[PDB]
Amino acid sequence: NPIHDRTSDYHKYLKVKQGDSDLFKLTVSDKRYIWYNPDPKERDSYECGEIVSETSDSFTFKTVDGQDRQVKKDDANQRNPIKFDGVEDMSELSYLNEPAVFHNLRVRYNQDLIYTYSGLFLVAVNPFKRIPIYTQEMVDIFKGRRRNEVAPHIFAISDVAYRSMLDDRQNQSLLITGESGAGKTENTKKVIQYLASVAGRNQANGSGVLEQQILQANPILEAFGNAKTTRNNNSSRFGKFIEIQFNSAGFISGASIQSYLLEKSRVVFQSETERNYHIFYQLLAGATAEEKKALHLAGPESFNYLNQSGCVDIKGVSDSEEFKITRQAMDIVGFSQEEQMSIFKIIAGILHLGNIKFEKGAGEGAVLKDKTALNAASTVFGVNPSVLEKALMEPRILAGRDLVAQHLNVEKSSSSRDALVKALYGRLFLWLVKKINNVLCQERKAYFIGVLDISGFEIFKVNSFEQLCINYTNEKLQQFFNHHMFKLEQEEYLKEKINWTFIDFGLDSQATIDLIDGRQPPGILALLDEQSVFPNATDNTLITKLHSHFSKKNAKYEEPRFSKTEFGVTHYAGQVMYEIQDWLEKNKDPLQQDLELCFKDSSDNVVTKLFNDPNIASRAKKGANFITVAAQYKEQLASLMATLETTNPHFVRCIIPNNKQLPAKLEDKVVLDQLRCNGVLEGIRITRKGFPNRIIYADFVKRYYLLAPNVPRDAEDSQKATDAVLKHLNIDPEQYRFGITKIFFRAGQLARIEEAREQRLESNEPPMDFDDDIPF
Ligand SMILES: Oc1c(Cl)cc(Cl)cc1-c1[nH]c(Cl)c(Cl)c1Cl
Ligand SMILES: [Mg+2]
Repeated sequence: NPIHDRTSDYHKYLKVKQGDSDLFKLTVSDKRYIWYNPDPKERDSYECGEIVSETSDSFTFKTVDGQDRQVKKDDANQRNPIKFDGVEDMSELSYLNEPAVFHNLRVRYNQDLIYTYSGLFLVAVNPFKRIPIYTQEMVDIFKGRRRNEVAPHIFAISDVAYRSMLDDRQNQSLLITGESGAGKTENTKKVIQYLASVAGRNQANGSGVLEQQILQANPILEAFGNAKTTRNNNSSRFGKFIEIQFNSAGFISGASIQSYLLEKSRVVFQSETERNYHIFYQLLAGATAEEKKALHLAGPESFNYLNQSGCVDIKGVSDSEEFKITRQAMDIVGFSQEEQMSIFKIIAGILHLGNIKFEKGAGEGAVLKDKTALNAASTVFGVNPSVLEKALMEPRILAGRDLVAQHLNVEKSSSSRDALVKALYGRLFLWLVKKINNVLCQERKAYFIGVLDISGFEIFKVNSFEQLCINYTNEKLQQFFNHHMFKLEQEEYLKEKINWTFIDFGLDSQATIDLIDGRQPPGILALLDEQSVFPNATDNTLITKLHSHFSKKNAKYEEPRFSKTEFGVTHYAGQVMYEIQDWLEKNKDPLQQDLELCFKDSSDNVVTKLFNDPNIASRAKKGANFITVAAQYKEQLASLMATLETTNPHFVRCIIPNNKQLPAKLEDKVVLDQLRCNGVLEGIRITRKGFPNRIIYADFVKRYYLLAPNVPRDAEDSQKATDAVLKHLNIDPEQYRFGITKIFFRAGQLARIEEAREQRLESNEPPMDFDDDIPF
């Protein structure tokens, strides 16, 4: 058995190595230690010290330098006996404090053990290197097992969610949190792989094609939705909720993807060191010379949208190679050969639109002297060059019921051109998801397991509207964890009259959430929207109004003294300064009508569908104004959060080791901040101090059959039939508790103590067969 075979890859890559005789001598020692700060200023840098003596209220130890210090037993972060070092579930630690938790993760990390349980949820520290722990062999390991039977792994928590989906007939969800680069996407891929395995149909015609397409749906989304940012080479620039559908029996019947917040502005601009979306680079370097000449494509350096960051390649990634994988993925999912060609003739078109150079004419209006880029764009898009030109520089609008042609200056024509580009890309991205959904969505499933893979918390030198929406979302997800771990848990105990004194874990980011999406009084997004439909509003009137409402009034808001165009929001993961530039236009997300008219007449099927299809080219309208981006998003997110509330949540906390994307470099300061703001320790405390399991009094006749005074499934008094199979083995009485309608178990009695009554190999058929047929 791989599990019990100390030579298996499983025991080599998922278990803690056997300590040697020298480590044993240290393990059996009587000496005690404490975690302390050598430099009181650097509170996250710890060293180990031996406790040499104690008072009734203090400990005295010895600093690595031989120095001696005294601390109060209450302010002491004691070090757990080393037999705990590497423990797979930290809720089992004797001492639960920051240095102790970080240490255990470190010990496991140093051995390439990136997974560790922290009570009910899983913690994943990004290794930044490959570890052979995701093979089909590994999958077949964890298929069918108890979480406490196998080692910590993303597969394990995946199986658990899967078993719970069946045993309870309830929909589940895998919520994977983490700042940018932490490992959310990578783990998301494993959840799907595992589920498409243990639940897929026998790999065959359709029987193994559905789950094959499900897996190929993501490589597509990645080429168009991911890009290199300063924090992650493969950063997801869009959020994703993936539903894995199962039939009544329990088999995969399909899936659907719901995307959120594509960072459209990236197509036309990238900070020094960033890249545009991967797809642009894969095309230029992976297309045939004929395709290259058919789309008038050159090198990345010959396009404004690709030669501004100073970076066109990623260390260890062959864009030419990835292009093959994307195409190959499009084939499998079901994209026609024409569609694909269209898909690249919009991508190629976008690059050309970027090269259009507008210039100041004789007046203030713009003019296009060199039309090489313009004609090339029109060419591949299949639209009239003359019409697009006029639409770009001279769009028509209404003025008091009068059609008057505009003549935009250089700056404005440039923006309109960018506006067109972003609309094309965003719509194209939406189309792909739609196309992909139709292929995977073809069955009325009953249960589903939702996998959430959002853009993680991020901070850059310059943070704009996009970052606010991203961080607001991560703030909601964190509060979703706070809710289901501390609030809902304690309201249960409350109504359950189990005798619990309320605990305040100090984890609540509702103030910050309100400050952003509040309506009454109005939060940032509200004020933003208000300004967006104000005729005379400007980025200046917006920042001023925001300061007016929150400066020195909201505790999570800050009007900086060093700038007049930024405001700081204090998030769970830290304070972020936001630059207000362009927020109004970004919120309104305008696009000249002429531009759309121009493209509605494209000779290309994909292009026309992006401009004629209501569910893609249309915008929900609020009265005389279109719905803003802030409002649309808030709406979308609230919906998602509404869906998760109807599922049984399984949490996975991804942790980034450092900020350099380097392996074997676990920085304590970087890791502890995350452990604190994620509420990892409070989540462990709530489990050790509480009662997770809670069966109803009625259905309490489940695994409890005659293991006491004879009492089968039946009893006519429930409160009574309950303390009945328990007292036999005289289980500790304050190791559980009785509630108004349920029975709670501390630190999991069902597993800790109940190991004889259940999980036995005796008590079913051996306690009753001694005199089977032979009695005289
Ligand atoms: O990107 C857009 C711009 Cl600029 C304007 C309008 Cl009126 C609609 C969109 C739009 N609609 C839909 Cl539906 C998607 Cl998806 C996108 Cl993107
Ligand atoms: Mg990601």
